[PDB]
Amino acid sequence: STRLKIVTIHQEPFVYVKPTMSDGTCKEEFTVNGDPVKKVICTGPNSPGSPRHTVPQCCYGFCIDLLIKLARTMNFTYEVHLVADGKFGTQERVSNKKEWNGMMGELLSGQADMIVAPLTINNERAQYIEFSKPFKYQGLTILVKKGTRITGINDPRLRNPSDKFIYATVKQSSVDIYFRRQVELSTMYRHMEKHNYESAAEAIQAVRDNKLHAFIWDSAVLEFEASQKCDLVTTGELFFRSGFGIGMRKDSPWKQNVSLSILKSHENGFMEDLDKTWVRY
Amino acid sequence: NHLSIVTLEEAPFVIVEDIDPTETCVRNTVPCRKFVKINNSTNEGMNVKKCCKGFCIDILKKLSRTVKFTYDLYLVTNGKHGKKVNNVWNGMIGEVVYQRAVMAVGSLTINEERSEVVDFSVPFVETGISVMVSRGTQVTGLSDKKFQRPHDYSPPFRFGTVPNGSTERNIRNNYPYMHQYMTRFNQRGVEDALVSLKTGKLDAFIYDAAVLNYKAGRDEGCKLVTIGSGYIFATTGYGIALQKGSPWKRQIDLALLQFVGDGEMEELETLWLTGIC
Ligand SMILES: N[C@@H](CCC(=O)O)C(=O)O
Repeated sequence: STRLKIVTIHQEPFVYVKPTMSDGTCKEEFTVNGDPVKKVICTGPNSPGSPRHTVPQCCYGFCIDLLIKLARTMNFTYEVHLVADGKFGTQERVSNKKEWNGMMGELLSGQADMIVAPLTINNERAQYIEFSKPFKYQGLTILVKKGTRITGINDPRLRNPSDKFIYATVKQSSVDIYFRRQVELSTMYRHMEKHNYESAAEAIQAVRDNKLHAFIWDSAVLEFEASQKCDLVTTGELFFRSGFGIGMRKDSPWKQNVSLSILKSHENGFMEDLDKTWVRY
Repeated sequence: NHLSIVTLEEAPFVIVEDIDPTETCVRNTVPCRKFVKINNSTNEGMNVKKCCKGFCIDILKKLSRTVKFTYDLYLVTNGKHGKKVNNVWNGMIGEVVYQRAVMAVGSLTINEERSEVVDFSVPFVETGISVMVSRGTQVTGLSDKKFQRPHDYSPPFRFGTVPNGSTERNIRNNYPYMHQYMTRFNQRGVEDALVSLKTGKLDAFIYDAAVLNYKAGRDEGCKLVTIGSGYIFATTGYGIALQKGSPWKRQIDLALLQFVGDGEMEELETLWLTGIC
């Protein structure tokens, strides 16, 4: 018998991460619709190449609510931790050996039993792990400072780039994988490889700060940010489509029931309620 | 390595045509057979050679090349997509459950009750439940009071679906009063329903999102639209249905994800699913 080790990642509005209070508990708060926010204690590190000091923290959001629902449905207990290197996960050459980093590496090494995060389903990862059916259907878009005018993914300041207009995504992410694998995107990939950010929050802040002119990322995140911060807009629009899934090892005994529960939640309105609570208000 | 595969006509995902009276399928089409009865006083019938094309047929061609299999494609005759009737699945789902087909390809919606009896590939077309109306009809969604409490309005709103598929199953489970109200407006098929909307005999048609988005894109005059700027309730996808424990699922899943990631899928969407509107 064992508690599930759940790994997640900071990524608003799917996973908020906040300090505990002095006594080690999470502050009581309420949603926009008046209901209490469910929070869980999640351990993780508070700069690349430095030692990582793990401390208890508070986690909540769309994905944490989804976790609580799966746990109650399928009757498992769990402990949540934040991925130690802060990355979603890619497979990089080391040497002809390869390794996965990020949440993918923690799941494959046994440090995690389940990835519950806005984790994009793609061919590269599905070779190594099991994904559920998608709990969110979305795609990629482009975030810019209000007033910046670019048409989209085919705009010549992206396709014929210079140092005059800088764009980027998140290191060791599915967007990084996407641009690296499609030869037709190699001009964009070589430009971004010089400017990619360690996390989405840092990249978004860099757009607000006019140090990054366009950020290419998940539309589910970017449209939420633009709904909250009026100096930011997305520019259009879904140029690639993908979904987020729960990640498990291929020999997981939970994998069938997790997918059935995802499907039931789309069908009975639970997933829309989460959209209403965390995403679309 | 030679696989029985079942499908069902639903443009533009599967489109069925007569064979050249050459008996050869040409162009972008693949052979598909249909069992046609001789009469209604015998179980005898004939296989009729037809030709099949469409978004899903293009997917099957790519999977056959990539995963490396050949197939004999046939059109389902016992039901349509799949419904559980007295605890027995019919339609494409039933053909897979009862091991007459190795896989089912078409406009086949992934839902929880089907996933209990077949394995589904990853979704390769996003879909759900949408609502088609005449442009400017004010309906918030499925949760609109005009749908949920229809006799609160005088005269009441007239809306329906095509019974026996995933959309009617969802409504029956979620909105019991709406479901029993709307069966009076059951439509025999998508073409009948669009004619009913255009002539004012129906106010809304509730149906598969991907098919309605396709029809709205090609509506003469762009008068019929889906509500909420193409809003989808109960997001899901079409999926390839396989027997539970199928040894083909892993490869088929990896191949579909490869087509999505390398651009092959958006090519088929441009080729088959674009519309002027
Ligand atoms: N795609 C649906 C059919 C149409 C519908 O009910 O919306 C299914 O697989 O049942």
